[PDB]
Amino acid sequence: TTPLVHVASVEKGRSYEDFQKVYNAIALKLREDDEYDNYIGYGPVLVRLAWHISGTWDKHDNTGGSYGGTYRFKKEFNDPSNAGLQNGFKFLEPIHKEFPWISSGDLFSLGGVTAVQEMQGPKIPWRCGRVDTPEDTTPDNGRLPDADKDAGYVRTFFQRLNMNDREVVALMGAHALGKTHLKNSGYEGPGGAANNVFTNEFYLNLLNEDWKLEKNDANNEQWDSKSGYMMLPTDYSLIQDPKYLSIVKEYANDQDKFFKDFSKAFEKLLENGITFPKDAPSPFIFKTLEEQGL
Amino acid sequence: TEFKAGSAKKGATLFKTRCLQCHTVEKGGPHKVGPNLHGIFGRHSGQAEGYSYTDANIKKNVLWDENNMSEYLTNPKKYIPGTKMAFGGLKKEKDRNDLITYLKKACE
Ligand code: HEC
Ligand code: HEC
Repeated sequence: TTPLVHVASVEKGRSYEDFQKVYNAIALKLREDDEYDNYIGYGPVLVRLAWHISGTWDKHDNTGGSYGGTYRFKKEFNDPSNAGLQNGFKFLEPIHKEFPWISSGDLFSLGGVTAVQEMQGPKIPWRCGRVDTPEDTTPDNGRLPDADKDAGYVRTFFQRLNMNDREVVALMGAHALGKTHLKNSGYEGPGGAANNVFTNEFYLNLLNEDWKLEKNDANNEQWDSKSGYMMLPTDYSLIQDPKYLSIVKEYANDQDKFFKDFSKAFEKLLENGITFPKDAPSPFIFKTLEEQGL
Repeated sequence: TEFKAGSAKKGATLFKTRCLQCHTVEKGGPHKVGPNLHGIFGRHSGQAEGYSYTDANIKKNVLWDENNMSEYLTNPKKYIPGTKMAFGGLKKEKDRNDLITYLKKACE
């Protein structure tokens, strides 16, 4: 029988300019709604959204993944590991209303791409063609990673996303963005002083800050710094593992290398489980608002 | 000056959220990620001792006032190329007016 194959189907009559306008719609609302989450902005939660909708993928049977856009259903919407992402969906809802032709998958992942670039991150190539799928295609809860584990768990988990050691260290650098909320995850605090601008701070702070394993007000254990930063047990497991450590030091001294590696691994994350036809358009690279004179 | 005036109360909440993580303002304020901003007005860029600036910040040598600060806080890296201040920018004129109003009081 062979498992499902999700073929990229371009939105009828839409091209680069059309998707550029969706980009600008997302990028503009990012500026207007700049007071969200104590002026952190909707940036971080939008890339967390794109990661959680792509992180449901299973390489063994091509179930989950961002193709179906099945996060629009309650079963995935109310996943305990997806607490706080409602702000992200609510953010994109007027944008979906303005562009009703775009699929949920394409919109969610584009939100991911858009805010990284708008937060002065690397350019991330993005491909349209995702198609909505019925409610029965919505994957069960528990496919998203656990925060209270070690290096062995992380490496093993990301095997299901076809990610290697170099791929997961670069992706994890996104944890320099935003913060953990106690009422969402059971963890509290930012990972650095700059959490709405895309940098390599996650790797620097992981090597240069002194961390002490404590117990927060939710009785959970997290690594805290004297500066007031926090790291999840999985985050800290990157400098505990000798192979992960080497890559951490690499991205710490070379943000350029980090950017190019993140751009690769992030796109691959959003496109996992998608078959792009031979006739499919080459990946889009949207110019930023700053590159549009704004 | 094209800088009008804002709310020092709004600016206070704007500084504690978007500036405080890297900047102190009181006298004897400790050098953190960014330098202490006490008496930043009436002083050229990159001249507070104890802090390690970039070469571009020093060579800019701009006499800080409410106006050139507005340019800088709008887009930090365009006004001064090569700066290490990782900041998106105050893209709203009100937030600029509000914060500069607060800073002026705090930098006293
Ligand atoms: C870190 C995460 C910062 C945030 C957020 C803000 N600032 Fe900053 N600032 C930071 C650094 C690392 C530097 C030095 C840059 C260099 O190239 O040396 C600065 C610099 C300034 C300055 C100039 C100081 C001088 O010329 O002597 C000013 C006036 C300043 N920063 C103000 C400022 C304001 C008002 C901010 C938020 C509203 C803000 N900074 C954010 C680090 C960081
Ligand atoms: C490519 C992006 C990306 C990847 C991969 C990723 N995260 Fe994150 N995650 C984020 C971002 C961005 C935030 C901050 C969201 C915010 O600030 O609203 C976040 C937040 C979180 C939170 C707290 C959410 C909240 O609202 O409190 C947890 C828990 C978490 N991540 C766990 C993990 C674990 C465990 C892994 C892997 C083993 C992982 N994440 C991988 C981007 C990512």
